[PDB]
Amino acid sequence: VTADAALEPDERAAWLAYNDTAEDFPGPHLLARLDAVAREHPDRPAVHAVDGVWTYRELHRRADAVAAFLAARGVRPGSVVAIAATRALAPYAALLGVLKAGCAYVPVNPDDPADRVAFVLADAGATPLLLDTDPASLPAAPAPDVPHEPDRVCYVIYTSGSTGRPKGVVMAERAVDNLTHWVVRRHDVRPDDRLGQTAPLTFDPSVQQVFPAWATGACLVTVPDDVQRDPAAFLDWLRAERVTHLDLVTSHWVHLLNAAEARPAELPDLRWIIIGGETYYYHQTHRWHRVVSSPARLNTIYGPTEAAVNATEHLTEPDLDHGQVPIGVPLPNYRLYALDDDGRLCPPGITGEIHIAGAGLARGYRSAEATAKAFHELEVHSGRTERLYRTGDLARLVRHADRWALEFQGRVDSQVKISGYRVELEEVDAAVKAVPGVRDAAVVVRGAEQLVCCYVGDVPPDRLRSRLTERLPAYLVPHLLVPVEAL
Ligand SMILES: Nc1ncnc2c1ncn2[C@@H]1O[C@H](COP(=O)(O)O)[C@@H](O)[C@H]1O
Ligand SMILES: [Mg+2]
Repeated sequence: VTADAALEPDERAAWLAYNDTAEDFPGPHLLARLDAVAREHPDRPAVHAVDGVWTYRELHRRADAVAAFLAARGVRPGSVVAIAATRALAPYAALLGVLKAGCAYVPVNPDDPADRVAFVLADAGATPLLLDTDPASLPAAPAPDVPHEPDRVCYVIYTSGSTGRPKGVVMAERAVDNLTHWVVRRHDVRPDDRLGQTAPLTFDPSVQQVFPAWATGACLVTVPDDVQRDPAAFLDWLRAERVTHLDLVTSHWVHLLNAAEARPAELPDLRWIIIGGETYYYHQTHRWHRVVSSPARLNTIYGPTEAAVNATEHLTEPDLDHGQVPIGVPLPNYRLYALDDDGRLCPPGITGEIHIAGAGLARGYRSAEATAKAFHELEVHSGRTERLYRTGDLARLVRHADRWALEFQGRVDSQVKISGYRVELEEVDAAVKAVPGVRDAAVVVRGAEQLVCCYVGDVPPDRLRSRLTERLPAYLVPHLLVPVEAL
């Protein structure tokens, strides 16, 4: 009956040890800890963005004005509110103000195609009030009296899902609080620290940097767009800004490694890089530690948006120089299982599909159908019935050093990543062919870091590029638009 029924006692025992991850965290709930920091450290720098730096006192005052504005416009607790994801100060007042109002934020890239923004607002049930007026200039006010309700939704974040089928992941407070406690404790986040935010607010590694900063008194430092596409400049910016903690996707880190090998870097203030997204190898991380002079350690993480940013972690050993880096052990209060096509727990060493349980799970998606397809219930061990999120990722349980660890093995479908962004190449196919004048087109992955398109048409590449930005997010516009006589 159970999922582990066919396993031998040793195989069962390995999974039981792997998922022995309960941990109790103290203090009040997440927003109360944010307010406590603001009360105790009003003068500390809370956010450093392209147009200046706000103290905790000022960030919370601006957020209070957002919350009062929302209430005055009939936005009651439990609503969803879009925020414009930029690299300036305003989005931070917006997102904090939304939470202070008892609401959840949905981050929107104001440069994204209008059609896609429209879907997000509709699917998220979100008001655009804060997209249409500067949140940072709203009339000053005290924060409205919002009662505490447990496990309020905090954000809805969209992932590409399938073509024509964006998925809005609904994340509630207990998951975000658990994640925040983990970031702070695992990486020793302290009030003097400076947490860089590489990901835009539309991608969930930003959550991992923003809330641990504000829950400790540290400074959130947004990484400017003009340094991200220049890896050499990014390395010098990390030095100049004295950054202590940094989020990176694997493919972006590979560009940094290449820049570091071209000009080795000293980063004495950097202590943690929380890195993940794609498989990488000890021959790469060994190269990194040779050319980056820094105490910085690489914490490899894995996990879908549907399970609160990360689900597993592995501290990368700098001395190892070959083999695949494992994705590691579950975060506190997470449990993960490798299941075969029938739903039985795989023995150690056998590749199965990852199913995730525990404190990090999303409420679900905004859409009921997507929720019913991915979230289910299963008795994995005798007496343990789990709510599970089905990931579509493949992995196997292995011995690494003297403990069990998951090792990533790929996916069950054709989803791939380009410069660290999920892509269905068919979606890019359909966009280019939809441009009037384009007769046919084929989009190919070049690297990891390059999307190359060959197209038959009477339209010059510069003009096709202009048409595609109106239709695709910028990161899905192919890097090379090559006109060909025939494919
Ligand atoms: N450390 C990793 N190694 C390999 N694949 C990963 C890793 N982290 C995330 N992924 C993949 O990227 C998907 C989305 O996760 P994320 O990029 O963290 O939002 C996952 O479902 C996996 O397919
Ligand atoms: Mg993740």
